[PDB]
Amino acid sequence: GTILIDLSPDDKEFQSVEEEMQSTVREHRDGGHAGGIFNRYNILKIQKVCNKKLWERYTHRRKEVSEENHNHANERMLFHGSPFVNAIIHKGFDERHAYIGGMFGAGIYFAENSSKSNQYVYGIGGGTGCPVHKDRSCYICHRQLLFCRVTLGKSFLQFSAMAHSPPGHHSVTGRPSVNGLALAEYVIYRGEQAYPEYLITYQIMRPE
Ligand SMILES: O=c1[nH]c(-c2ccc(O)cc2)nc2ccccc12
Ligand SMILES: [Zn+2]
Repeated sequence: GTILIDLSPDDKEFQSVEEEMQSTVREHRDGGHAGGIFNRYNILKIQKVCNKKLWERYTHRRKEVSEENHNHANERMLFHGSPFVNAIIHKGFDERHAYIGGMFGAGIYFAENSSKSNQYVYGIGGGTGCPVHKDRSCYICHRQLLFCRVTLGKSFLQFSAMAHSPPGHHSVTGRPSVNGLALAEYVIYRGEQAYPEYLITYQIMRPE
């Protein structure tokens, strides 16, 4: 049911997605171990993910959440990196896509910082790096991230350095409490609460 529509680099929509990708790169406390050493990306392609069934599954859930939270879905656009990006765009998010060992429990994790999601493209901790060169810092191989529409609803705030949501909440927010430059990360416990709206193909760039 999924079709992928290429965006032109001249399209304002390509440009706004690229800017969110580039402007939310940060340095990571692992010195680049997981995701590689880079300050910016070479964006190769941005595709719109179109699937009627998956979209309707998302909007149905979004209405349920909205109605449980004074008509406020608290919808964000967030990054997701995963070795399962191909399954996600065809079948939707579900429990197979959960980070069982995440710090907020077994749920599906999203990041404000594109570079945080980049650390998961090749697996937890960057796994063994790219398939071809086994390099977590590969500057040659093409990587993919999702830029996703995510319903947070009433989100449980965790100050910090599938399961169920905490009672009375629809998500968890991991607020950074040590690294002053880190942006928030978020967990949902229902696959229906996210839609994989853009598929971004890119390389990390070696700093000069
Ligand atoms: O983008 C993120 N992805 C993942 C992730 C972990 C395991 C897995 O099998 C698929 C994806 N974890 C994250 C944790 C924090 C922030 C972003 C992410
Ligand atoms: Zn490679």
